[PDB]
Amino acid sequence: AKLHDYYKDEVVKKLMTEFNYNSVMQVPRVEKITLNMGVGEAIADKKLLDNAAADLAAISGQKPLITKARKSVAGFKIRQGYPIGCKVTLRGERMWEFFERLITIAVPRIRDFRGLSAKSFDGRGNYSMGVREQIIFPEIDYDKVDRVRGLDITITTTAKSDEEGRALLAAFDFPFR
Amino acid sequence: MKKDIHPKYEEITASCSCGNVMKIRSTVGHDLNLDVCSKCHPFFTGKQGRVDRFNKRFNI
Amino acid sequence: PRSLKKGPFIDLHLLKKVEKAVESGDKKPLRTWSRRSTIFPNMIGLTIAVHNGRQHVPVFVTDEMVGHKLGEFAPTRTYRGHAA
Amino acid sequence: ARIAGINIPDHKHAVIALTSIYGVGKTRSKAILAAAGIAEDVKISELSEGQIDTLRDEVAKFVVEGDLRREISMSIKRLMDLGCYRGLRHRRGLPVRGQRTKTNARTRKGPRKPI
RNA sequence: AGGGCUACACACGUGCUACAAUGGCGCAUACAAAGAGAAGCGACCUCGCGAGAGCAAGCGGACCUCAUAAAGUGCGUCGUAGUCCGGAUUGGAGUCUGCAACUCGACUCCAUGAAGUCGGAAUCGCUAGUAAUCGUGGAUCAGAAUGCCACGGUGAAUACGU
Ligand SMILES: [Mg+2]
Ligand SMILES: [Mg+2]
Ligand SMILES: [Mg+2]
Ligand SMILES: [Mg+2]
Ligand SMILES: [Mg+2]
Ligand SMILES: [Mg+2]
Ligand SMILES: [Mg+2]
Ligand SMILES: [Mg+2]
Ligand SMILES: [Mg+2]
Ligand SMILES: [Mg+2]
Ligand SMILES: [Mg+2]
Repeated sequence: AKLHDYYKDEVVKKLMTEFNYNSVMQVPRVEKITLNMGVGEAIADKKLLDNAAADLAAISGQKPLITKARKSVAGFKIRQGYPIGCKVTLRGERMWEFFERLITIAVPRIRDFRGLSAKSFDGRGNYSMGVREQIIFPEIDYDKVDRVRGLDITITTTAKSDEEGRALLAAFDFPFR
Repeated sequence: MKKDIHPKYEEITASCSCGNVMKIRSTVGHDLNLDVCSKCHPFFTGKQGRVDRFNKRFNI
Repeated sequence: PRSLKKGPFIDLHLLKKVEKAVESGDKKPLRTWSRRSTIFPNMIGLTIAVHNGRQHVPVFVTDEMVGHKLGEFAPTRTYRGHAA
Repeated sequence: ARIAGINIPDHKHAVIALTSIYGVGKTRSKAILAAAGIAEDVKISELSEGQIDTLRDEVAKFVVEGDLRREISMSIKRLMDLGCYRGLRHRRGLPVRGQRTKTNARTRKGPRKPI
């Protein structure tokens, strides 16, 4: 990774002396990144999930997992076990490289970009964000886009509180408005 | 990671308009040329009234 | 719009009424029929009751209404929908 | 290929292609191309990246795209909050510039609503 | 004095503009008729992207002004796309008339770019310089035509028959 080097060098020290931490593992870490795609339009055409999954593979660089309806839901014509989404869990080198890609190419490519909310913390130091469109990523080609599919991005951390989560995500200059 | 199931994830090059070059692994195959990066976007660097409107046309 | 070389238009009588109102400190609602007069900066904070055809409607002047005409804030037609 | 946060057609002449930007009509397109030294009948595909950055800087001098949309929304919303006749016409979705409503007015009113 | 005749779930009549390539846009360049003008028509020159502004001739007119006709023709481009079609709607900025353009003017500039891809049942005009299409002028009128009245340009098809 490249941003793990930045974490280990700068972010730990700055957060240590900002939060009066006893031990270096009391400092929040970024432990995993999860990217999913709600592709319930698969109900109509399976080909959809396949194309959404290939988009996700292009974005993330690892093959996604096809996720299934946990139940049968009468409001969307889905049975228990019908595939309606994808997911990739990135940890380590791949998640750090994705963090840099998203921070330094992807988010500048969002229409009308004016910062990401800092109230989007789940309550325990985990941040989630959406991506109306996928072209925001340079890994997806434009003159071939079959459909306009967004995605969700969640950053699970060891930060016990939203404050410690913002603090860590800010050390990387995460664009918070 | 598993074998032969993953997209070809090779280190590419990516050059911005303001002269920013980042050596990035991604699954595109070719190199990258992008208009705006994190270091030349209005929000990242911090670049993102009726009495005046009335008085612009109203030099007394 | 009125030509800029002419300046904004306002009826003289209402201009004097407003000038007195700012001078006395007064906030008694100003009665006027000059729907055609432009709202001026010194009108801000005053309440001008603008005739709409049958009744004077109170218009508490703010900063944003400067440059508009008084009549823009006193609708003359009454409409509540058809088949109502 | 990409200007002002949107993609512009590579196959079109430059004057036509630049009009895809919200806030750039033909007149602004010609002005932008004249100030960037680029001919008008040049296809966007056959332009150097440096020429495209020149076009990006020229477009930057105008308010376009989301900035323009926010400006237009703010103007309408100011009118609507003000409660002036123009703002009330915006509220009801009726013609704002004095047009007849006894007939026509279908662009503001939309498709006919049978009784 | 201010408001209304300008309202707006809706139904009809008469029109205008379109839906494009027999076209749109750009550059160049031909050929009319009729008419109006003194609180009027207003040139040239200067300023403005423009509507216009300033200065200011001439003309009560076969003399001066309104006032370059447009379609057309040549060259280029667009290449069948809701488009370089369409120009509604709306935001901003203006001009002029007029004591005064909020209700409720016309026009300009920048931006916006809706419906519409030729129209169900039904139904209208036209037999020749007609229809169709293209501009031009006048009355009313401070300002305010897609209406009305008038003028030329290009210019068809068809009529066996009752
Ligand atoms: Mg009208
Ligand atoms: Mg009437
Ligand atoms: Mg057009
Ligand atoms: Mg006349
Ligand atoms: Mg005569
Ligand atoms: Mg349509
Ligand atoms: Mg077509
Ligand atoms: Mg006959
Ligand atoms: Mg005609
Ligand atoms: Mg007239
Ligand atoms: Mg004729």
